[PDB]
Amino acid sequence: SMTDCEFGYIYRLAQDYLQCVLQIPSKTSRVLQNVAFSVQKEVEKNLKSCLDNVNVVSVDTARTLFNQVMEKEFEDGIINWGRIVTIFAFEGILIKKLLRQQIAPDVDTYKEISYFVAEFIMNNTGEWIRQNGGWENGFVKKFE
Amino acid sequence: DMRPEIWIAQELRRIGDEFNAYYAR
Repeated sequence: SMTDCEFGYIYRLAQDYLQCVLQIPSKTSRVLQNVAFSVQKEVEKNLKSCLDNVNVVSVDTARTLFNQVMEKEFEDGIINWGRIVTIFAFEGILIKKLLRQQIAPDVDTYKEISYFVAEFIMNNTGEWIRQNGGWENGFVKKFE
Repeated sequence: DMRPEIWIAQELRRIGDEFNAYYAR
């Protein structure tokens, strides 16, 4: 289906972002990385008090927290491209807290964070993204 | 107890909406 290809596109964006965050060596993706990184930096400083007290011990606990935060962020019924950027900024925050405190480090299984991020974006914001220009004409033209 | 879901969601929502206003086209 079209949703399969749409899912893979978003998954690649989320993977790229995580590789950018960890500095592990496309246009839309580069634009996303630039804006999400400055979102993430601001968020990490505004939330030091909160975040210093958050344990991200596994991919499972990262997922639970991601899902709870996503539910609260979007419960007012508003989707926009700026909020979509914050999903990526937040996954970047989860990936840092995870490997900061992960006891047996595993970078490959961070595919898994990218996957549940893509699942959220696709199932909850995917139809909005389509009605709002897609990544290539909605997102890029706005944030480039 | 602390509800980090609320503290984080609140900040992401705020900055998401600001950034939404700061970029256009």
